[PDB]
Amino acid sequence: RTVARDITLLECVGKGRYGEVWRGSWQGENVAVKIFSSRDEKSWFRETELYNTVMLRHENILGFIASDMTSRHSSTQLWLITHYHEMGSLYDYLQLTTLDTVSCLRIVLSIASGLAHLHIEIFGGKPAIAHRDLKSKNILVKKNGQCCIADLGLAVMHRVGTKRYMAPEVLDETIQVDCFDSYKRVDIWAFGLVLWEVARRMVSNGIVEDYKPPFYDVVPNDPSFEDMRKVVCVDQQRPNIPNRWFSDPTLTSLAKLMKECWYQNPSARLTALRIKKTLTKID
Ligand SMILES: COc1cc(-c2cncc(-c3ccc(C4CCN(C)CC4)cc3)c2C)cc(OC)c1OC
Ligand SMILES: COc1cc(-c2cncc(-c3ccc(C4CCN(C)CC4)cc3)c2C)cc(OC)c1OC
Ligand SMILES: COc1cc(-c2cncc(-c3ccc(C4CCN(C)CC4)cc3)c2C)cc(OC)c1OC
Repeated sequence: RTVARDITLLECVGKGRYGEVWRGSWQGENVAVKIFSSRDEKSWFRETELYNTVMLRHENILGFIASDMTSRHSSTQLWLITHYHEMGSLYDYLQLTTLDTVSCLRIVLSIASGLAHLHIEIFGGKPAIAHRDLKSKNILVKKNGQCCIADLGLAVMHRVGTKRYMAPEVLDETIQVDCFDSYKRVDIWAFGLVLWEVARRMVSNGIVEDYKPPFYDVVPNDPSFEDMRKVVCVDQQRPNIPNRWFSDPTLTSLAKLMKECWYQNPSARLTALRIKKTLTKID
């Protein structure tokens, strides 16, 4: 048997503190290759350990292809190979485009579907999984208008999360770290912020909000842990719901849903399954 392992790295589509993502080519087909910095080796090990435990396969989860470790003269090279989504991240997409009602709902219900799949334990199956870094940059847009969730480098099975998206109990260090349900409730908080980011870009009555990240109006770029703690925990601020949403039945329902992801009390927040059911009854 010939085992063709050569991947041609064609163009860099992402670079950050902790590595690069490349569009690559295997056997005439696009793949995405994440090349890890030595600084973020544990994200490669955690995602690899998870996929070695359960081969996740879901339309709303970025599709796994391979984990590769290659010996170099003085270092180890770590690659994660996945499906390639040419339309890029939701974060990217929402700057380039406004949404109609159908596309808005298809995006958010697809994200909820992916997240409920991660969260649910299946017997016979998969362990329950919490993501721990859900945000619009870790969601990819597919050609069919659904999204998929990426980056299980911080996932837990039953590095810290992006500070802008941290739930109040992470910022005030009251999270029950010995309780798996705590980590689901942190993802639900983050989901509510993503829902807000998407809903802003849905047109109603000729009106749309510009793309902004959550808390854009109350914290700096690269907010500190303390910046976020004072907004979210001490002052208990939440993202603004513009008046124009209350003229639109879809955005009225989505505002109620995002409120039920943002309760200070983590156990009051909706579950991913309840969010899907609610979204299927909207419109
Ligand atoms: C090692 O490394 C890489 C390998 C590959 C790759 C290339 N051709 C063929 C294969 C293949 C798959 C499966 C079998 C099975 C057949 C059924 N039998 C009962 C057991 C064995 C054999 C061969 C693979 C896995 C691609 C890669 O990159 C995309 C690799 O690098 C990450
Ligand atoms: C890693 O990823 C890719 C891999 C391959 C690929 C290459 N050679 C062989 C295979 C294979 C053949 C046969 C079995 C057997 C296993 C048990 N039983 C006997 C029935 C089925 C398994 C595996 C595959 C899956 C192709 C891909 O794309 C077309 C891959 O995606 C990039
Ligand atoms: C978040 O996390 C991961 C994401 C990916 C991933 C998968 N498909 C497509 C992409 C992508 C492509 C293209 C753009 C832009 C830039 C170029 N311009 C043309 C506009 C579009 C953005 C993004 C990525 C970044 C893979 C990963 O691992 C292999 C990730 O990590 C787990």
